[PDB]
Amino acid sequence: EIDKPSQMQVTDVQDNSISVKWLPSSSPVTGYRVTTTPKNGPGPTKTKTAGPDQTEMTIEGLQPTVEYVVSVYAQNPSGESQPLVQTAVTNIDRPKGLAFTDVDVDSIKIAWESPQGQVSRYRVTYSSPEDGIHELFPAPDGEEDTAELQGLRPGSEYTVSVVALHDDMESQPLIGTQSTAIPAPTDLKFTQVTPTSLSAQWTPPNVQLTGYRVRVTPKEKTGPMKEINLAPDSSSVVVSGLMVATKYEVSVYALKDTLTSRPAQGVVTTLE
Repeated sequence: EIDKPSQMQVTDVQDNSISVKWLPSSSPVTGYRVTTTPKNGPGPTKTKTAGPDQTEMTIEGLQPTVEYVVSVYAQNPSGESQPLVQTAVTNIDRPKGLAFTDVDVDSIKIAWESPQGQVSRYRVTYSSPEDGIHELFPAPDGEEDTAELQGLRPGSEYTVSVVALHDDMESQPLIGTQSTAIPAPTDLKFTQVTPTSLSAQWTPPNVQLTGYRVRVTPKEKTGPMKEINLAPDSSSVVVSGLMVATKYEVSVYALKDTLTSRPAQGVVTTLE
């Protein structure tokens, strides 16, 4: 007989390694042989050897969400003791590669890479300073790479976190930030036109903007074009110095820092 190691403790778990510690045996030993095997039939077995005074061991190179059984053996040149057994399940690995597609004024479609570990459901949460925290339902199952966030507030920097769930465990979140689109100004109405000037007004969008960009360009004819930069609180414009009897196109762009809304467009002809 060789007195077995006693009271095995698991000090750390993660998606590819298990850390265990044990109490030294009573018999004088040359070392300890630790082994890791999946609790089911198949799989790969990892075997490491600890020193005679080593009571801890980390086993790397494992697979995520696998029920491993760790056996410790007290060793001599003559033989081996009986194994102290202790089971442990590896954690689920982190999803990576968050992609943002079809970013609209109201919707953001996200895509990611499925982790190698078997995932039951996902938990997609998204948030922004303007509309708080939301959790998506129904939670995407493990056999899905896509997710569509709907009903978002325009002109908002949204943060999206995706975490994989398997039974009791949670992965590390994969986080990615993405801003929604700014809607175009509405109800572009021309108020007064002259042979050399026009006046237009609009209903401003429901976003805190940094300014506007209005560009006036002739249609069906070649000539000068004008572009004015306006304050964010503006809702109308007067463009002067235009040509006589001239079909002009007026585009109103809403600007919030680095993002540009679609143009609120309208066509009008100057006076003959």
